[PDB]
Amino acid sequence: ELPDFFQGKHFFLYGEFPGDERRKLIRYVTAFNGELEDYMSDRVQFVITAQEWDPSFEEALMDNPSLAFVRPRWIYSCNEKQKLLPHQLYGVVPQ
Amino acid sequence: KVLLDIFTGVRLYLPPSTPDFSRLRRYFVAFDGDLVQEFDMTSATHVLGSRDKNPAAQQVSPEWIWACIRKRRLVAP
Repeated sequence: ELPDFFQGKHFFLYGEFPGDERRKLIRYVTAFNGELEDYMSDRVQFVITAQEWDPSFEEALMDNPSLAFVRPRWIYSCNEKQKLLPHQLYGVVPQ
Repeated sequence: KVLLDIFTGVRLYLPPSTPDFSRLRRYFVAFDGDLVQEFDMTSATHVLGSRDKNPAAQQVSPEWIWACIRKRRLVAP
């Protein structure tokens, strides 16, 4: 009987993740009823990255104002506390 | 831990024609399952539905997936 606190939320995993982190993120987002996208689009609500901010982030922002850029630790800790934690705690911003 | 590692190491092709496909897939993947994509279908450890093609895999059932997750381990087909 699985929790559903990612339901309705569209995720895109951008870039390369270490080891099996990509598989783990897929597992957790799916488990909590998140919808993972094969491609970026203005329907994506959360980009999960380990990489740093690059101009394509800003380009995606100008086309989707509510988009948020978050680190994989958000997903991990959401699993650990079994709750929807505020993604702002793990955000990616320009460097 | 709520998400137990049950289907670790198993590669299952889940055809989209399967009833209750989305929930079945969600729970299977949530408990460490590994879905195989269509073109990579012939090389998979289990098949859900029928042994055609890839009879080298092992046939199981959605009932099998649910029974595995409720017994909290792997089990007979």
